[PDB]
Amino acid sequence: MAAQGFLLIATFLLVLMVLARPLGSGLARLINDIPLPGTTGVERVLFRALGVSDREMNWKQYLCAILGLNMLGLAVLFFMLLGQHYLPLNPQQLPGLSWDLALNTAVSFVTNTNWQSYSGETTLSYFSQMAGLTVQNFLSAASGIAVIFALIRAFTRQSMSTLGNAWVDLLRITLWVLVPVALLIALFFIQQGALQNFLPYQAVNTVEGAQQLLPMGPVASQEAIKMLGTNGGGFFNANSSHPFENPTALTNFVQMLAIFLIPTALCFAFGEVMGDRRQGRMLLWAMSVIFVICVGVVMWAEVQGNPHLLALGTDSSINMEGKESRFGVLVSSLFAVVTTAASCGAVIAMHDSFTALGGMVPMWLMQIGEVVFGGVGSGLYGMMLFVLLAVFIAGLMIGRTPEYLGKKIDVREMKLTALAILVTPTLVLMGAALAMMTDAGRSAMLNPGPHGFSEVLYAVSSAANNNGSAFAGLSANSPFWNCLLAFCMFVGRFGVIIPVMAIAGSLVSKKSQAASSGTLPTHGPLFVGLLIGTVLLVGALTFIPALALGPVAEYLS
Amino acid sequence: MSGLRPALSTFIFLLLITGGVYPLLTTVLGQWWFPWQANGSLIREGDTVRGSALIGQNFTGNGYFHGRPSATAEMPYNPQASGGSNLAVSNPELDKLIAARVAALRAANPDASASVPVELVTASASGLDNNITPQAAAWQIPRVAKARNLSVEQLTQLIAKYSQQPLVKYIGQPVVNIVELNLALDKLDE
Amino acid sequence: MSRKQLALFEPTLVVQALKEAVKKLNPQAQWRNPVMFIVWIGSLLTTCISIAMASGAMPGNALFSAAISGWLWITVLFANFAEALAEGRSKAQANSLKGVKKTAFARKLREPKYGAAADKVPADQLRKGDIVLVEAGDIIPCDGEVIEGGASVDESAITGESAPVIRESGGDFASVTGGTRILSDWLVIECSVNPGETFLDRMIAMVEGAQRRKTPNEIALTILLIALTIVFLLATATLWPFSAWGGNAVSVTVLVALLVCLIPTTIGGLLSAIGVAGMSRMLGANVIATSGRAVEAAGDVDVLLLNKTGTITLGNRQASEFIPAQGVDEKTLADAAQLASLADETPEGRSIVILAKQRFNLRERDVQSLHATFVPFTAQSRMSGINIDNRMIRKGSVDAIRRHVEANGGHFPTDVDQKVDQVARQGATPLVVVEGSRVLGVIALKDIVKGGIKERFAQLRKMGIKTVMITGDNRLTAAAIAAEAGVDDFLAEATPEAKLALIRQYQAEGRLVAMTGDGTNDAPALAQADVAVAMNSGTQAAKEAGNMVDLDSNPTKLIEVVHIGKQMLMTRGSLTTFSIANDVAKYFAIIPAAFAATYPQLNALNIMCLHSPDSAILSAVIFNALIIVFLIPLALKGVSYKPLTASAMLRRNLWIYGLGGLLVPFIGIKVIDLLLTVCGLV
Amino acid sequence: MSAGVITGVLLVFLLLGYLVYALINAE
Ligand SMILES: CCCCCCCCCCCCCCCCCC(=O)OC[C@H](COP(=O)([O-])OCC(O)COP(=O)([O-])OC[C@@H](COC(=O)CCCCCCCCCCCCCCCCC)OC(=O)CCCCCCCCCCCCCCCCC)OC(=O)CCCCCCCCCCCCCCCCC
Ligand SMILES: CCCCCCCCCCCCCCCCCC(=O)OC[C@H](COP(=O)([O-])OCC(O)COP(=O)([O-])OC[C@@H](COC(=O)CCCCCCCCCCCCCCCCC)OC(=O)CCCCCCCCCCCCCCCCC)OC(=O)CCCCCCCCCCCCCCCCC
Ligand SMILES: Nc1ncnc2c1ncn2[C@@H]1O[C@H](COP(=O)(O)OP(=O)(O)CP(=O)(O)O)[C@@H](O)[C@H]1O
Ligand SMILES: [K+]
Ligand SMILES: [K+]
Ligand SMILES: [K+]
Ligand SMILES: [K+]
Ligand SMILES: [K+]
Ligand SMILES: [K+]
Ligand SMILES: [K+]
Ligand SMILES: [K+]
Ligand SMILES: [K+]
Ligand SMILES: [K+]
Repeated sequence: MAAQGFLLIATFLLVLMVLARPLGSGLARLINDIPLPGTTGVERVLFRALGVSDREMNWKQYLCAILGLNMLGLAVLFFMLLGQHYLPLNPQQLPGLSWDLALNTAVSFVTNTNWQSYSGETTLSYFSQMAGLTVQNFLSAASGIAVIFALIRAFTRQSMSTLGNAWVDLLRITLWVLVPVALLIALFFIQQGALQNFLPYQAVNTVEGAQQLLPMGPVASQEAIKMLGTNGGGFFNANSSHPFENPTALTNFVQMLAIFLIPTALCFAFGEVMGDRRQGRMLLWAMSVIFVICVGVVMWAEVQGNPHLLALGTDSSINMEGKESRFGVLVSSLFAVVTTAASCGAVIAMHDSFTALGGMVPMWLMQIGEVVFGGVGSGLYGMMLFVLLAVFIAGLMIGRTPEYLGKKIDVREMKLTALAILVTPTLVLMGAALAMMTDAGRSAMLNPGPHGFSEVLYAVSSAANNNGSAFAGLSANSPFWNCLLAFCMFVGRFGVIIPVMAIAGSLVSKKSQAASSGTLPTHGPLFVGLLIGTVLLVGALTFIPALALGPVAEYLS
Repeated sequence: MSGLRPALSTFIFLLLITGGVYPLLTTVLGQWWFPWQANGSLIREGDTVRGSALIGQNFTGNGYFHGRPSATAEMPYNPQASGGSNLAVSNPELDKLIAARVAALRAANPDASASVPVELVTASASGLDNNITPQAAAWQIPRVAKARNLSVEQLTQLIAKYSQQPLVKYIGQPVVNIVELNLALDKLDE
Repeated sequence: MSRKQLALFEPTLVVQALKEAVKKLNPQAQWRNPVMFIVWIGSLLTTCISIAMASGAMPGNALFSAAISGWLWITVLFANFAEALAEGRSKAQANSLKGVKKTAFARKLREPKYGAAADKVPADQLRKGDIVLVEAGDIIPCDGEVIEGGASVDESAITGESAPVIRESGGDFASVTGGTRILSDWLVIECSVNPGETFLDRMIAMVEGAQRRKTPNEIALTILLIALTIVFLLATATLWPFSAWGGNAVSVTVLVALLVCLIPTTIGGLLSAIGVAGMSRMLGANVIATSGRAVEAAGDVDVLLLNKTGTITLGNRQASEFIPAQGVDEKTLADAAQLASLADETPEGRSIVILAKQRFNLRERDVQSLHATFVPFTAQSRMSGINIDNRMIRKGSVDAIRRHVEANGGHFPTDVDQKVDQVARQGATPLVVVEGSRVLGVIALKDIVKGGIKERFAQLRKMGIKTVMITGDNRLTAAAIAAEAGVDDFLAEATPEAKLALIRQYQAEGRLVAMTGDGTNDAPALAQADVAVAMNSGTQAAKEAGNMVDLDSNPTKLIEVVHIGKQMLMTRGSLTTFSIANDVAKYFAIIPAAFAATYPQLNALNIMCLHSPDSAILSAVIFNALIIVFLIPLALKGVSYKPLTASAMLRRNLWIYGLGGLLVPFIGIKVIDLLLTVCGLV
Repeated sequence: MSAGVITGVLLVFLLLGYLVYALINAE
């Protein structure tokens, strides 16, 4: 079993690093404002028709563009969910959503969180799942790739004042990195068994003699961009446990590859733009070591499983409860680490039904800021914050002015990096504290003892860190939970986007100092271990007292 | 105003492309190439639908291969809920349910081993799991053979006929399609 | 001063006078230190809880809260003790040099012609532009530029050395600092600084100034510590609603103890001390700095720019040589040299008139009032000539003579170039004296390289600093001096505009530039260099344009400057890493202790096998209080900076301090708990 | 939620505001 898990991790990382290097080379062209081959002329006519002049704009204009598009999409999605009964493509007659649920699932899908406090098959229509919640799946991913594009441009540009064109970046990403890839992914999902139709719900006369109503809909088209953009918004209540969404093991492997595809390609492009592939290799090593340790811990915990299963009279103590039979505990553990380290939030298995140690690691992987192979865009500009703390500490303790890729790290972006790394621990701690003194937040608790607080902490962590994964035993459809989680998602995305944007605007004005002999190399095993230790210590010293009353208490109980 | 034309144009064009062009193209290509898989993988006997090949139904009879327990709302294996039992390891309710399932399966299968497989006593993540491992399916062979007057060789042949293996062993588990196997049992004895 | 290297950290005389300065820091002067203001707020909160629990509050263990509050007050006491110790050592070093102006016996002249005036003006009644005549044995009242006379003063009260330094009129040794004793004959001095704005008061504002602004590295480190304080305050304050549901909530005093143990108190209490200790150590290294920003700018320095005459050599270059050429006899050797250098106030010119005259008794020439008009010496023209009559006598080295006089048809022959090259082989500055279209020849100026600086230049090369010379002198003897000194390279025949151009070129590459000059011509160079060190023997313009002023006149003082500037940053980073790594053992000590009644299953996390929950919390708080006073000597001394590679230095500092902060709090908490159990307090 | 909880939350909010102000300022 250990050999099977080792082979699974090894082939997953091997196929991922094989697939993500051409995509990194392709994304380096978009970072360097070079059109992709065959896109010139088409981009000219499209930008002329859309009025996009391709003009360089500073960080204030870039941030205002990103925020304006994200609030326009928020308004469009929110009124679409409110008025979903007056829109076509409704085989059922499901009414419009309430204000709290509509606001929550609008902010969740806009903020690249995609938390679902509802049931998809009995809540939304085909129009609400296609013209909304998939357009926003594309746009929330593109709005993170645009921000990381601006940050990489700031790190590579010398003494300029403008980052690029937000509209050019968004259009190029959505039309040539997202749509042509999620088309092939969706076609493979239809190949393996995923739904893509607009038929009404199918009544079934079962073999035994009962009745069941199969839900239909454009499942695969949303599923592909859900995996590709690290969105995690399932068509049904079970994100990737539903056989209409994740039919086969090949489909699930392609899902994991799509989850880590663009976050790895962004590190490859970060290495390629600077001309130093060793920087991106350092980032990939730092992410992959933590990822492998987390995967191994969760696999071993799930293989150890429920101790009461073997005592009650079963074959083994393997925790298969809350897991599909199409996937082993090894595959479920690997997917559970991937979807919670990568800010995706699509569940193959019930993380509530996971063991205490096997569910602690997804919590902490979310709570460290989704920097370990994290969300699209946000897993790289969230990791750059820890990189800035690492180079600050290292430059201090070698006795030089801190710098990364030549650019010095002075007081302004030190303040901005502190605020950016400060926003989400603050959000999760205040949100969990507010949930634990209110009866409306304590009433959603399902499991007793420390595991209920584990549910509350996991929900607030996934909302604040834009993950959206749930234990789902928390009945978070109350107005209090909807408003609290929506506030958490909104602040947790747009209070990390703004300081990273300001960091980019403070770094464009600088000049990269030439690499002297006394400068500290920001690659190699020493800096990989330093960045790993910085992440593993900063994220642990905040959340040991919180995790001690939850999963640690459950494990030692 | 104040530079609003590029914002509105970009948002409207991207909304159109990602909401009425990309899903429409995906639907057209899917219903052209692979329509049985795009339309639910339904198993039709005559003119009625006996269930999808992926969903799996709640089997309670003595002559059918039972699957994993389902914790969907209202009826077990309810496609309109598609959830799982979010019960922790430390929850005594889960231990009560597992003990009840073990006691209900040992009485139903007296000729099998006293060590019940984990799959038949542990609820799935979606509650719509059509699959079990071949060892968990062969654990029920003495009961199904006695109920349907078949043989262990015939049941093993049918299980191996309806057993799917992944491309490599470690990316998944071997699975047995329960609905197709039970429909094959019905076609065999009718 | 370097006569006494440093005052002892614990001399049993200032410790008791700076421990009394701690209780004066207990009231709200802590508002400017956020970490220790959090500790102060927690200490007051725990004291209030202890008093309320003694009187009428619901819980009863008032002694535990009293001990916790007492040790939290001891933490603030020790942090203020470190800050007051650093500031009091700084003030002691200030008072060791503030009493150099003991007497004020200055006579203000009315005409600067050596006499005709004798007054009793105190030194505080002297302004910028007051001519002062000082006889030998007296002290110098003001920081003034010498305009007449030559003497060997003793700058013991400033430099700390007993070795006399010679001062002259103009050139290089024109500027002298007041408060020092003249020793040989006399000097006519003219003050150039107002009262209050003097070099001694610059030292005073450097060292005793308690209103020290924070360098931007300290500011960014403070921001990082505030972020850590915020996340630890949130993670601690949220523990009460987290543990309130699952039984009995943790005590507020336990939360405050955990909060103080978590926040970076070790670096938070020593951060104010590190900067003052660094400035005190820099005063021990005889470097006078305007602010700590220029001191910490030396960490990034990879190129260093000296001079040749004033900086590397002594600057005297007093010599007497001859011309073995055609048409030049023994009288003709120095008939024109003294004629050209009679009205020349440079050390080279006076060396000519006191050395080439005595060789053949050439005192025939009287004072220059008898039909003689001279031109001043300027490095732009590189000439000190005289229009004494119809034909002129000029003095240049290589190119000034050509481009100014030898374009008049009478080009100089080749037969003197071999003699110039022979002079430049030995390491002597060549001066060529010329009479119109006819050239007399060349004279040598043997200059002495200051000390054994070859080892120091080797150390500078080891530290990754490129030492390249700038000079405006002949390229051959500059090459010989560079070979004898051991510098990396050189750039000769450089005007001050070329020095500024080289500084701007090196700055445009992306390298921080350090300049060590002393002349008046080095003022635009020191005003543009990032790290400017000014020689004490130099001029007032250089000492006022440079960022830092040396005292003991060491050309390679950038070694000590780089060492101290790196040591401050390395101490800050190492203490920050130690403070952050301590929190793992603080968690392992307090979390099973805090949650002993809420979740009894968390006792398995007591890997230190501590005796009691209250004993564990007390041991953690005692270790937090004691680690600050145990790391006071490290904060005062600075870390041991060894000139390694950047990666090797990072590896060594991690291996020591990160691993120490991970490991020794375990041992410290276990030992403190063992002593508590042995004494029976728990 | 009584006065002993209200004053604790208020004091924690005041301390957080003071610390955020000290982070933004260069005092
Ligand atoms: C402590 C726990 C463990 C922690 C460590 C975990 C480590 C995880 C991975 C970390 C590494 C990721 C970061 C580096 C990757 C960057 C990409 C790269 O260029 O790689 C170069 C990188 C650096 O070398 P370099 O020379 O400096 O780079 C120069 C460039 O390569 C110059 O370019 P080039 O011209 O020479 O050609 C480049 C090209 C060369 O290749 C090509 O030519 C491309 C051609 C493509 C044609 C494709 C045709 C089909 C071929 C097959 C493709 C399959 C996919 C196809 C599509 C799907 C079809 C089904 O390479 C690629 O395109 C992709 C790289 C190949 C894959 C490398 C990633 C392997 C990682 C797997 C790790 C497994 C072990 C850990 C996990 C398990 C542990 C429990 O070399 C590595 O591969 C490093 C990874 C080595 C593995 C780590 C070994 C130690 C860990 C072993 C486990 C230890 C614990 C054991 C546990 C035991 C149980 C208790
Ligand atoms: C709390 C602890 C405090 C620290 C205590 C420990 C102090 C650290 C020193 C460790 C002692 C060294 C032990 C190993 C000796 C040999 C290793 C070595 O190469 O040199 C030593 C090495 C320095 O290397 P270097 O001088 O830069 O250049 C060496 C080049 O390789 C040579 O030049 P080259 O380019 O010609 O060589 C070519 C190539 C090949 O040439 C060779 O190396 C020799 C030939 C053999 C070839 C076979 C290797 C092929 C490469 C595959 C590598 C597989 C690695 C598997 C990864 C799993 C490792 C767990 O070299 C490479 O391997 C380059 C591959 C690219 C990087 C690979 C990334 C390695 C993953 C490291 C992850 C470490 C995670 C630790 C967890 C963090 C702790 C919490 O130092 C380390 O190993 C450090 C690792 C541990 C870091 C400590 C973490 C400190 C965190 C403290 C807390 C942070 C602050 C918290 C507060 C902040 C906020 C307030
Ligand atoms: N008394 C004098 N009369 C005429 N020329 C002189 C002179 N003393 C020196 N020179 C020449 O003029 C130049 C003055 O020296 P230079 O400017 O190089 O000193 P330096 O730049 O090395 C240090 P600093 O700028 O502090 O004096 C040299 O080329 C020297 O040969
Ligand atoms: K998400
Ligand atoms: K979700
Ligand atoms: K964090
Ligand atoms: K995200
Ligand atoms: K982030
Ligand atoms: K963050
Ligand atoms: K983010
Ligand atoms: K943090
Ligand atoms: K921080
Ligand atoms: K500490």
